[PDB]
Amino acid sequence: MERAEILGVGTELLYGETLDTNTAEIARSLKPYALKVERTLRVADEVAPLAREVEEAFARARLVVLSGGLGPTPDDVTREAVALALGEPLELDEAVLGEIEAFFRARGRAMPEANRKQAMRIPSATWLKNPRGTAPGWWVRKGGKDLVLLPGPPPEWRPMWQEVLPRLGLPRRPYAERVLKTWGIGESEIVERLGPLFVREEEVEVGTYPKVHGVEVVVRGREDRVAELAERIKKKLLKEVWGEGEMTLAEAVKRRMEREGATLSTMESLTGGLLGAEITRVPGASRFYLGGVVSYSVGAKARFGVPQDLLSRTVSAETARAMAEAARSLFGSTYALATTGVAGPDPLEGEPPGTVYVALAGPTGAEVRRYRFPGDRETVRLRSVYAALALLVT
Amino acid sequence: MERAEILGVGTELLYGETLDTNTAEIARSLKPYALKVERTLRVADEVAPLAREVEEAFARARLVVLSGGLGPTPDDVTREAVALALGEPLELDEAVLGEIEAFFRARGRAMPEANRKQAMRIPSATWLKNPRGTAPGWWVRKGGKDLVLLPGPPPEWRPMWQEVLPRLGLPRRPYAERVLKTWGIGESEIVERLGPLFVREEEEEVGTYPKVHGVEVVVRGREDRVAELAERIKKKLLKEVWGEGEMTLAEAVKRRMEREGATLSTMESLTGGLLGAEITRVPGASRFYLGGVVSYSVGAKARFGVPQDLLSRTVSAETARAMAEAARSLFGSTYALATTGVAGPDPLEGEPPGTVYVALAGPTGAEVRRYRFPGDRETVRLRSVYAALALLVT
Ligand SMILES: Nc1ncnc2c1ncn2[C@@H]1O[C@H](COP(=O)(O)OP(=O)(O)OP(=O)(O)O)[C@@H](O)[C@H]1O
Ligand SMILES: Nc1ncnc2c1ncn2[C@@H]1O[C@H](COP(=O)(O)OP(=O)(O)OP(=O)(O)O)[C@@H](O)[C@H]1O
Ligand SMILES: [Mg+2]
Ligand code: NA
Ligand code: NA
Repeated sequence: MERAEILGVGTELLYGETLDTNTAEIARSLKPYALKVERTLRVADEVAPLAREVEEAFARARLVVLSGGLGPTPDDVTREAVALALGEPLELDEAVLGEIEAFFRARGRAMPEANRKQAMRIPSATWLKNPRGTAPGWWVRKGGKDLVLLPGPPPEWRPMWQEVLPRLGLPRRPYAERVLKTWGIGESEIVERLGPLFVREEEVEVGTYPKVHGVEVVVRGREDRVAELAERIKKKLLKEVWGEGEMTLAEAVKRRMEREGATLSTMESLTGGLLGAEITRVPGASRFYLGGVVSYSVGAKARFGVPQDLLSRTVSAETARAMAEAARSLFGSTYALATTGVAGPDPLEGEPPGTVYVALAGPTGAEVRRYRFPGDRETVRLRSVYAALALLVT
Repeated sequence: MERAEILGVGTELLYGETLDTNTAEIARSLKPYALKVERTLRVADEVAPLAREVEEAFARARLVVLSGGLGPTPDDVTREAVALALGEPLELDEAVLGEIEAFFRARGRAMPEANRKQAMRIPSATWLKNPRGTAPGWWVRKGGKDLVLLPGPPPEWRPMWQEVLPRLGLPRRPYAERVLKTWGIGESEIVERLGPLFVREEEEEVGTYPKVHGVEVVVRGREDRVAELAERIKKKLLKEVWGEGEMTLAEAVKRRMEREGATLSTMESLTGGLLGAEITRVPGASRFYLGGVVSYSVGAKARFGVPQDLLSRTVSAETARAMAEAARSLFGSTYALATTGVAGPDPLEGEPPGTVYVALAGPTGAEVRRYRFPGDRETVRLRSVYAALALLVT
């Protein structure tokens, strides 16, 4: 079985100033392919060391993938290094140069000269287009082998990689992942409900992963086994599974709103906007989402419809219902969501961090759910948002 | 300057099934020492591969630190591999085997037969006591070179490493690092601006790291050189620097509001709440942030005071200004921020994804800034949030 080598370029990665997720993500994406990954490197932004790593990786591998160091600064050296490692000169490509000048002209700026080095390639490199920045990628095919250069930021390289991967002509293996997402049920109760279906072999395995949007049950391994097995697991978890694969809670809400021809608004205290943020993450949200109020002070809550009588008692079911009713009547939406309670670090009104009420107000009346969430400030905020969305999809 | 290599061992670190923070925490602890860390590695639990990597590492390094693979399973193989790499045999240490039997008797159990291997050591190795788990570590001195084996889990290895590290006799140098956080200046421009101050020598180095919150400029190396080059660099870039070190934009905004005794509110369209969300990330936001609105429909935009004549050009500096001044009057706040623009993926009002206006209104007037962000929907939304916060800290 042939080897893939994966190097993430960046001095900041050595020290975790940025945590290297790229090498693991790229390794995860290679699972459907018969290549072995024996190691992954993080390498400093330095030519001679980087060139040596590349020279070695290339000699042993069917595929070498790199990330990072495709920028314009003296710390961007991946191209020089790869050129050194493969013993080819850098040549300026005038057409890509022009694409870079146009990118800057479009912003009413002059292209700084430094950028020229991004238009630079070796004779065996093909370009990988990067519409999301100035740093295009490389794809070198040489002696049966592939070497791909990718930009550091994920928002840049993910699409680039998606595009080039199938074309590499790597040998396939019938590997699958199925991710089933649940809400309102802990890991143990899941393992219990599954019983024997909770298998863990060389062929197929099943895991629980706790996440802020509920516990995921991940089935992986051989395609056919993942298929039969996940089918039975969804079966036995029919009540708690809200979605699969790339389905999110915000997207299940969008599909319910468009089915019903219904609208939504929000009123938020502890979440500070995050619940609006999360509804609007999904493209097409303006088809149903009218807007929201972040009522972060006592003046804001009164102004936008929460009774006076309730302003000194914000950690309460009564408050979360009043906020959801306030937003629904202000905006005129079919449905309205509200989040109130204690994020952390400090307790509030004699209640501890993680004490949260989420409310849904709709045509037939309001509902409130009390939660007691584990985690720090930002984790409690996150789980609150998902619990608010869950009032609509579970 | 001599090399330090750092290897994390475990197949699950390659795939990020477990997140490798060990190699980075080790690299950081090595800072006060005149060693160059050129790379960090993660390696599969496989004896022949790991051996070759230890061998290559040991050949080129003054220090080699391995993490993990010290358990009892057929997949814990670090000892064998070190053994093999250094051409020395594994020996049972009866005393350490005794300590391992005491560990299991303490829990009322017999030691399983697998745990035998945890007492193997090579002749060149002294023992490193693990008083929090079963596997002790090794310190190997040979050829004027050190090689340390450490357990995987951090509560085990951290006290072990902290103990052995000052004994290794590594050469010391006074280290510093300064982290300058800027907004509103591109990476190419930072280079040009800084000119000959963008040093990359052995003693001293200056690096740029793009983030969604702004380009970070990092100086690291010899202490006297770092303070000098950071103060001149900060002088060149004085307008664009909003924070140092751990500072986030939300925190800087917080510092300015408290400093002046001032309040803030927001009005958001394309960001959807993510501005309020980022502001309220920081404990004690309630002391200055009164709240905000998310004006995501045309009706909400009118309800909350975008002028009617602007409803068909929401993508404009005119509308941003008016959103800001409305939010201000609506909450009675000293200042207010607004965002408006095209998130993507679709154009709006004839303008392409990435076209964004942010605005700040205050007691002496308002100001607007326009951007053309190149990335996907989620990146545009996040760059916008930081673009707005930057208006208060320039
Ligand atoms: N391996 C990685 N894992 C996660 N994030 C990364 C990784 N590499 C880089 N990043 C993020 O992306 C930025 C990219 O840095 P780098 O300067 O290497 O990219 P580049 O290839 O030069 O491309 P660009 O000029 O497009 O940023 C880093 O500051 C970091 O925030
Ligand atoms: N590189 C790493 N970075 C951060 N955490 C790690 C790393 N490696 C391991 N861990 C943590 O500790 C565990 C490591 O298990 P591993 O088998 O590597 O340890 P070991 O040295 O064999 O000793 P033990 O038998 O006590 O696990 C992981 O499951 C994870 O919690
Ligand atoms: Mg770069
Ligand atoms: Na920040
Ligand atoms: Na807002």
